[PDB]
Amino acid sequence: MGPGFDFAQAIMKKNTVIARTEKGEFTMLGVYDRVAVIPTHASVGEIIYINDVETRVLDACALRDLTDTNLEITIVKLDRNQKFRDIRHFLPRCEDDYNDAVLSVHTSKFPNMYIPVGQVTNYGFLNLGGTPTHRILMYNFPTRAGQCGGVVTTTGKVIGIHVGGNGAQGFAAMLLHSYFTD
Repeated sequence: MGPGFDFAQAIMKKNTVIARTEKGEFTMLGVYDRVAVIPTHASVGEIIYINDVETRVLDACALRDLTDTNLEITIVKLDRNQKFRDIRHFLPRCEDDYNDAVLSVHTSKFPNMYIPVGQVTNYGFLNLGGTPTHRILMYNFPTRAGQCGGVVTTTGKVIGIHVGGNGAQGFAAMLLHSYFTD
């Protein structure tokens, strides 16, 4: 509807796949080459479904900060026959607050879904499902089951992936450029 939705759509149409694990269907952001991200609670194993195709997982790493605190991001390398458009230049270098973000989701249940979530706070610490978690972004939108893995963008930046909510607020794990240096 506006330039925020334009940037979000451009990311969704080229840099997402539908990922299915034993724990459900997730929006999955492809970052570069065969490297993608998903919330760590997806519990990626040795085999994942990507757009309903059985795919070997070549590597999966659940990220933690240097305090050994959960970040809720898993970086997955997929045995896929095709590379993602490289979007690393759209990743922030530092922890930050944002104005006017969009949360975008694409699954079997919620195709072509875009949500203007408004102001994004650098919230920091969250007890997420009982797990101490750092680098959390917060938005005042009542997000629901089925939006985990959704991409959070502003114009020109891909800033996080949705990992939870409390009924009134939604929470995303930060994406930082330093997670994807090769």
